[PDB]
Amino acid sequence: TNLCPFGEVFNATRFASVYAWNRKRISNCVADYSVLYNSASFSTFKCYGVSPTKLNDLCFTNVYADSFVIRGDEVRQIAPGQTGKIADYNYKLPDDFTGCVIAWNSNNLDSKVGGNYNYLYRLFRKSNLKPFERDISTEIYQAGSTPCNGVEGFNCYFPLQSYGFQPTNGVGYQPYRVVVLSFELLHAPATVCGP
Amino acid sequence: EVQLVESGGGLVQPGGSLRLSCTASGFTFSNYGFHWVRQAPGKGLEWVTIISYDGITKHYADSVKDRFTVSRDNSKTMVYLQMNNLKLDDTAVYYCARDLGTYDDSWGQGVLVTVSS
Amino acid sequence: DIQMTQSPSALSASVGDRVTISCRASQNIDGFLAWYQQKPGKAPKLLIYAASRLQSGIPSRFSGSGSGTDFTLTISSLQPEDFAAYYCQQVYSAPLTFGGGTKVEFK
Repeated sequence: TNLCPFGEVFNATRFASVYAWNRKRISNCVADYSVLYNSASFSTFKCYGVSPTKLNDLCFTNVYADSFVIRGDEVRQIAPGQTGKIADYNYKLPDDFTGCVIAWNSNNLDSKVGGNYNYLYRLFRKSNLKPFERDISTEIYQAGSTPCNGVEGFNCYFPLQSYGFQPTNGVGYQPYRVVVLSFELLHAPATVCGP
Repeated sequence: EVQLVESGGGLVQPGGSLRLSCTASGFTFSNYGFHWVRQAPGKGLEWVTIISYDGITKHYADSVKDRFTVSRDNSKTMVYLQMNNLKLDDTAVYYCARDLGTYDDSWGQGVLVTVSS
Repeated sequence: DIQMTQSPSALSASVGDRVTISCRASQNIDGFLAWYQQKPGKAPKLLIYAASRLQSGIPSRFSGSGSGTDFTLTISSLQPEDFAAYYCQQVYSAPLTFGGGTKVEFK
């Protein structure tokens, strides 16, 4: 009567950074997705290619849970075929993606007076990220023609910029915990069906 | 293991100046903001000041505002609570904390500061 | 400024009893409340954060509830170790303010 560890993913004390997003493989277990929908504490529960209600019957071979914290504004960017700073350089969702994006406000969890430095979204990248590709590099960004040489300088900028998370910040700038569930339907064991 | 140790607490005269240095170890000092809390003898807790991770932002409670200055050195991993115009009321055990009331919360043992004439 | 009122300060109970400690914020602080337990001559230990989230390494008996201006701390079963001062501190505002203090005492 194996049960999928959704509680570990959803109720983790600290979520990972959006640039350094955490991917957890879920397999060989029964998952009650409907229980998550019934709680309804999530501001965003958008499912693409599948219906959020009644998806128990469908059987999924490979389920991946991706966890990161972003601003309220960026939640729209976490969708297929969306363009944004977060989409281009931090987390990319494929155009043909089938799965559910779950986001809830975590203002009371991920905020500190004077700002929290942990989240650190990527601000500069040479090229747009490929879908489901993670970059953790801290190499200096050569905006200028002159080489940085590995040191901060005029026209050379650190790639990662820290989100300033404050309790007083507006809902758009407030932290949001986002879990993206990726479902694969193929000819395979389909162990994590979750009826 | 995150460790905070308070030093520099000692006997002082009223109107004297004392500085308390909060040594930190086991974590990245720059990433986390720091707080100072004082418990007066036979009294409840009283938050004193905050210094942000960047260090530009500093906030002080009125009872110590314009008399206490909070500073930090990232290289030395020490937070300094400069105290000036000390008073008999100021006498307390001063605790240095990291990110109060959050998952990153940590507390030092505390150092007793005594103001006596 | 935000002001925290912690009642009942003089609460007493025997071992195994259910204890409740109520903290009231003067103005809305969302879920930004923390609960601390201070034993005599010891640094405060953070039992609860974010109003209801238990800190790691804290016993499960401690629990928190409430949002907005009203909050509560509940101990399901009292223990000898639990007989200590309890404090509620808001973290929403830039100047943090602690509560008065509640001393759970053996009956």
